[PDB]
Amino acid sequence: KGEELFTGVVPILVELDGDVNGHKFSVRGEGEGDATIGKLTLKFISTTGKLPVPWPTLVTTLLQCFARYPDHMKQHDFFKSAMPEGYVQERCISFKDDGKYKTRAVVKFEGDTLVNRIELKGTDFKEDGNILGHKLEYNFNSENVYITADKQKNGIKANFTVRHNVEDGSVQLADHYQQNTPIGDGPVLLPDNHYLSDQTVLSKDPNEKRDHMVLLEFVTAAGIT
Repeated sequence: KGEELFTGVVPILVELDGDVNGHKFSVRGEGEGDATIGKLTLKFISTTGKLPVPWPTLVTTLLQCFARYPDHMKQHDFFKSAMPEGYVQERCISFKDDGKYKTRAVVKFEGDTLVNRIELKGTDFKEDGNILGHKLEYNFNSENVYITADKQKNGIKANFTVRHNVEDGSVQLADHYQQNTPIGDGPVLLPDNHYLSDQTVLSKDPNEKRDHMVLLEFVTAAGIT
């Protein structure tokens, strides 16, 4: 029945308030989600000017409820089962040989709009590292998000590592530890182990004067037969 909220195109609003090593920034995003084909289209604007961190490092933070779950694993879709009341999504993102992001997001409906409101705190970053030094290429390498149930705590956990291309040819690892917990009290679907296959593409809007990121995502659940 949370499923029923995603049978069509859903408008999306994203708000991120960030602080990395004391550098404050704000991001606003809007777009739409179409879970029938696992498709997300989003455009994000910096409302505080040039970001202190590379746009690619924020992609995972900025709506896995829009993943396409094949009919045969629809009883494993925690994200939609927590709707409309929503879920809290928390991560620690550990950048190898560098600092960490800690994020807490509330994802829930407000009327017909799905709203993702995020707080991000970054600490322990090197002033001349790949992140604060803006050494990461504007691109993305997609792979699988591995999901497991956390029954004790009535939610899920996810783990994955993002490989960020560095301008000098090296790779900057970002170790993601993720937890999701429902906001409502009613029962939710808790999954068997599976994964989300991601396809992520970053672009620019040639008509946009503000610092910004255009994001296109295709997400499909897999791994259960």
